[PDB]
Amino acid sequence: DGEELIGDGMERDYRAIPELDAYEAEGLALDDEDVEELTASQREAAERAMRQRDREA
Amino acid sequence: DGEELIGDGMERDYRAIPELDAYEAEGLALDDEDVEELTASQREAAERAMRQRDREA
Amino acid sequence: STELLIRKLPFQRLVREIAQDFKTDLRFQSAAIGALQEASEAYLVGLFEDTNLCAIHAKRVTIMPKDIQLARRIRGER
Amino acid sequence: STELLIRKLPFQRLVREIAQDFKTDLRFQSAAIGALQEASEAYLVGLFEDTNLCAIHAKRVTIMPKDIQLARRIRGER
Amino acid sequence: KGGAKRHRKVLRDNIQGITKPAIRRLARRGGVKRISGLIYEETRGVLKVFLENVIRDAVTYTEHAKRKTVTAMDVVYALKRQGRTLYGF
Amino acid sequence: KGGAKRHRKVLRDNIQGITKPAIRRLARRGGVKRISGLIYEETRGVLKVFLENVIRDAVTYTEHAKRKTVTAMDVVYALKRQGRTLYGF
Amino acid sequence: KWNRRNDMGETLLHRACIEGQLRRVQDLVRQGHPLNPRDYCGWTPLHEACNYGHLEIVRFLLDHGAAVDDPGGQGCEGITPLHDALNCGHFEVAELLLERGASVTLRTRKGLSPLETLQQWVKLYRRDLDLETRQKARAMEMLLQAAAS
Amino acid sequence: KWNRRNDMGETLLHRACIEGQLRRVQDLVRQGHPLNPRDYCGWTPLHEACNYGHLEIVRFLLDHGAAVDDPGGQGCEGITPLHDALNCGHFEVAELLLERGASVTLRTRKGLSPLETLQQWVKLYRRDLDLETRQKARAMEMLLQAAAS
Repeated sequence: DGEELIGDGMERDYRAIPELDAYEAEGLALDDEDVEELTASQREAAERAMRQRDREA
Repeated sequence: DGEELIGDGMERDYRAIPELDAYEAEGLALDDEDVEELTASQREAAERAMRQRDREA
Repeated sequence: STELLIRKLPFQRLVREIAQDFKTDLRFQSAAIGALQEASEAYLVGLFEDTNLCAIHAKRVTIMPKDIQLARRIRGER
Repeated sequence: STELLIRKLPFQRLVREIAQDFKTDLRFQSAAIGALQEASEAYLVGLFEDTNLCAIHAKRVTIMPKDIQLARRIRGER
Repeated sequence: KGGAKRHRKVLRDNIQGITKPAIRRLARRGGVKRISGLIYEETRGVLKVFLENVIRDAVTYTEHAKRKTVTAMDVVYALKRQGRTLYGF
Repeated sequence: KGGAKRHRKVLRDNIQGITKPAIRRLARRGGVKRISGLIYEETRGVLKVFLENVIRDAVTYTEHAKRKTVTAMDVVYALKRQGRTLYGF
Repeated sequence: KWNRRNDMGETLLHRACIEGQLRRVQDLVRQGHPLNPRDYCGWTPLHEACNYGHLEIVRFLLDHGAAVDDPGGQGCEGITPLHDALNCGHFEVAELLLERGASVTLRTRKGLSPLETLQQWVKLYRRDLDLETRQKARAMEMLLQAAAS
Repeated sequence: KWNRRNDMGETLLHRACIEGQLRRVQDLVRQGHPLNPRDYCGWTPLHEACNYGHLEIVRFLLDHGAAVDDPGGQGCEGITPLHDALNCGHFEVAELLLERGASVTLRTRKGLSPLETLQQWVKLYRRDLDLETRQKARAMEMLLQAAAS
């Protein structure tokens, strides 16, 4: 009452599919502009906010 | 092939036993002298040491 | 075989769709998608190992949803 | 019943004995023993909950060592 | 003898992009030899919850950084907050 | 036809201080209704390992603080390092 | 914990009172659900029940909760359960919703009001209605009109 | 993972080659143990095997490892397995330990040396020894003496 993962034809699961095997540009950043990571204050702030978000759920 | 936890006489498991129900002085600090917690450097150092301890085990 | 797990492109679009109802107009660094994909895959592969242990405990070779459920509960998920 | 779990005094002596082969001449703040005892008890009580889940998974009401073992493995212990 | 107006429905499909082959591939890597039919659905639900929790936190980081581009580091912190360790990013 | 000198043995007993009643009390609190006989031994082993790991780290903290008295905070850090959260200390 | 859905945002409770399984709805409601969960369009399990009714399903439902007056989730055009039931001409269900609560002033703003909704329903189905149906609609029509007062 | 003990520090491997269960020792050694683990006194599973021998147990053991020359853990007075076997007069076992390795210069320092250990063993058991036993001890005695050379 289940299906075998290992046997003849499992190799079809591993074929290369070029059009699916890379990320596309859509949804990615539009350019190479510098992106600043969180400052320690900004991080501490975000976690404070999420702490409270959770506290009310 | 096992024993029941809940039934007549489980109450004997909860009786007070004064001589066992408190910590004794032996092994405890001898006096009320001030005890300084780890400095951030000391903590970072200890964790560095334990990281390496683990890395060799 | 290959180190192939989840196809990249559907994974990307999956991430954008989910992100969209939290916030709109978002874009991603490719590495951010990469980060999500690797973590997702490590998460599921590890989970399947725990799941497999739960099946064996029940003297089954076939894993089932209840196995995944036990694993997640013990791992402290909700 | 009572909130009694492990008797304090044997727990204290248990801690000193274990501590002794790491380092000698150690003494403890009482709160440190208290800290160890509470953590130990939370740890075991929680573990028994996971263990109980593993027994039920195997359609048993009686928990067994193999249940504790499964729980610990899934929790990532060694 | 009248008639009815059914509910408009809104579809979010993309989780089906975690396909049966993808799921077999994950399970195999996890050492699994045999799966029940319900495993596919279950796995999609589980991953969906996982991503929803991590991306929600990540997006929250991105906002507090006052920008609209999500970064690998935003995801790393989110993962850490959600109890998962990621190296290399 | 000769004779033998057996090995001297060194006993560390104190783990037996986690008694059968103590273990019943823990299991009950954990919602457990029935235990096999081997549960007692197993639980002692498991706790012993746990304490050994936490106290080893704690003692290491105490050393780096250049003192011979272990403090509640030393234990808290040890617990945190060993993946356990403790409040109130 | 309890809220995880299909790709339409539909909770396990939804599916039961959608397909109108009473032995399911019952068993599930036992432990079952935080109510007023909104699927991706914004409906609630009571909307589904009213919309399809499933009279004896909505009776089980309106019991617990209550949840009996639920507005629209955005995008679903702000349709209350009575609005929904009057769109589907389930009058026995519309009658049920009037006991245990009612919105009747709701004026749900698709541009219309509860009476206007029924009236537009009648207008659209004018031919094809039974005698009994025509009468259930008249009762309901005079009943709503005399609600606002 | 593998190292957890009884209250004497005794590993699962210890108990098997203590009680001399071969069908146990076998099955366990399969997956079984990091060797030279030291119990709380500092002995090793090979010490136990030599000490009790259990000739056909120590043969299974000295095979894997090797682990065949193991000094004392502190407090156990620095007794090598051959020292141990000569204390227990298991000569067939003492002979076995001489192939596949040997410490014979070990001079284990309870103050004594391997020969001195055998000699003190003989001296102590002088009356009560068999003919065969007396002869096994003579062989071994001339053999050790001609080791140092």
